[PDB]
Amino acid sequence: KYAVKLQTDFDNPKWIKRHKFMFDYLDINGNGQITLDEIVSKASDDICKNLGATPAQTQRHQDCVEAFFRGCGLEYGKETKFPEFLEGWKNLANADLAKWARNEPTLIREWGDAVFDIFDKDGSGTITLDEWKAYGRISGISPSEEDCEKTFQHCDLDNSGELDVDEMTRQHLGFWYTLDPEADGLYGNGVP
Ligand SMILES: O=C1N2C=C(c3ccc(O)cc3)N=C(Cc3ccccc3)C2=N[C@@]1(Cc1ccc(O)cc1)OO
Repeated sequence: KYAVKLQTDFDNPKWIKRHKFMFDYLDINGNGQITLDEIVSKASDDICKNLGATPAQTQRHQDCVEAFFRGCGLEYGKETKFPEFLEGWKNLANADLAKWARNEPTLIREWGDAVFDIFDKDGSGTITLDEWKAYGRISGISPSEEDCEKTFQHCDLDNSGELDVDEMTRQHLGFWYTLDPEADGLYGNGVP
C-alpha cells in the first residue's frame, strides 16, 4: 500500500477527458449544460429512492452532494457548461487537497460517508461488491457488472473482501483530483 500523490495535473488531456466523459454522463439530454437541480434530483429522487434510503440518509446524502458540486461551481437555478465545470474542478481539487494536507475531512470523503451510510444497516460501515454493483447500475456510473468487479480488484479490500470509505476516498482523490496512475482502472473500463 502506498500514499496518495497530492500533485495535480489540470492541463493533462487525460484529466480533462475524464471530467468531460463524466460531464457528458451527467448531461442526459446532451444540451451542453447541467444544473445543481439535476444533480440533486439524480441524488435524492433517483439514487436514494431506488436504494431504499431513509428520509434522513437521503437528506444527509443530498447535503453532501450539494456541497460537493457547489465546490466545483454548480448552483441551483444556474446552467453550468463544461468550461466552467472544468474550472470548478480545479478549485475543488485545490480546496480538498488543501484540507487533506491539514487533516481536515474533504468534501469527497464526506460524500463517501453519506453513500456508505445508505448500505450500513448492521454497523459494518463497508460496502460489498454486490452493493456497489447496485450503486453502479442505479447511479449509472458503472452499469457494467464486470467493471464493478474490477473496482473491487483494483481497490485494497478489508479482511471480509469488503470496500471501506477510507480506501475509496484514497482512490477518488487520485482518480478525480490528481490523475494518479495508481488510480487508473478504479472504475474498470467504465470511466477513462
Ligand atoms: O465518486 C462518485 N461520483 C463522482 C462523480 C463525478 C461527476 C462529475 C465529474 O466531473 C467527475 C466525477 N459522479 C457520481 C455520480 C453522481 C453524480 C451526481 C449525483 C449523484 C451521483 C459519483 N458517485 C460516486 C459517489 C461516491 C463518492 C465517494 C465515495 O467514497 C464513494 C462513492 O460513486 O462513484
